[PDB]
Amino acid sequence: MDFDMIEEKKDSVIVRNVENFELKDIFDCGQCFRWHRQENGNYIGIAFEKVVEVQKIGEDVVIYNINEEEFKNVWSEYFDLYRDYGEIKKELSRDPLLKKSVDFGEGIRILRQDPFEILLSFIISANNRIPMIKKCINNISEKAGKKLEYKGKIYYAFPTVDKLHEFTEKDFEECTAGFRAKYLKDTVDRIYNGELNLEYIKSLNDNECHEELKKFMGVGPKVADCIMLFSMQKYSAFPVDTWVKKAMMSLYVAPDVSLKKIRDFGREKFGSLSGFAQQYLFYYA
Repeated sequence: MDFDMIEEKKDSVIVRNVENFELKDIFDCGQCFRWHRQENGNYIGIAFEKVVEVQKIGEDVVIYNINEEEFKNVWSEYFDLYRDYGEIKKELSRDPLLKKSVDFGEGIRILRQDPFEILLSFIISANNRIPMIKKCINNISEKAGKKLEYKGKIYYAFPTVDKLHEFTEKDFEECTAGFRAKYLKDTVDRIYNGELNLEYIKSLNDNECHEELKKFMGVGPKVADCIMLFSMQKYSAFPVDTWVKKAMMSLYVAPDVSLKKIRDFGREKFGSLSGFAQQYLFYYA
């Protein structure tokens, strides 16, 4: 475990003496969309139908708005606190640039996010900008998500598939999904109707999991890798887009090939820890 113990306070939990845990590294490495740094330095986010605020003080991490039970059942897992990242970084250090990368983004951790929210969020992310992704997620949540209140302000949890199933393609378009509206509608309907089972897909091995995920409309290799890495703990994932291809041709002398071949190249290159390798590497780049 990458922490020593926790102490429950009035309206928060303090995780004492955490290791390999830095807020900016975790929340700003591109793996999540509903978190953002506040003027005071704390991060605030919405996950598992809850508004949470996180602050690091010295060697400790304060998680506001949760108690000990919630930390044990939800948040300790969310932050992947039982995984030894010192060991992950040691293994990746067998590559000179990764070593340089893990030293820079030493506090990176891969969050264990909700499969459903991640599925929709990354379909929305395809060839999109972060501000637009957040906007779409926010619009969808405000329209059908559970209303939450924190410190006097209103927030909206991500909607259940039950609520989203009532959305028409046009509704998604109006929430600003653009050409992705059709992908979202189709995908929400398959989840609702049980045509594809996320829990079942998550129980498959990395490669088989990846293939099932690609059956979703709006989900290609890239999006499938993000989904299984960030919500299914399939660590051999290696999300590849145009930028990644350029980075790999430049840094690892990868040939000018298809993104599919760049993915194979990278996974062969970094092995079973490809998911971690690329998060560190591209955070440093």
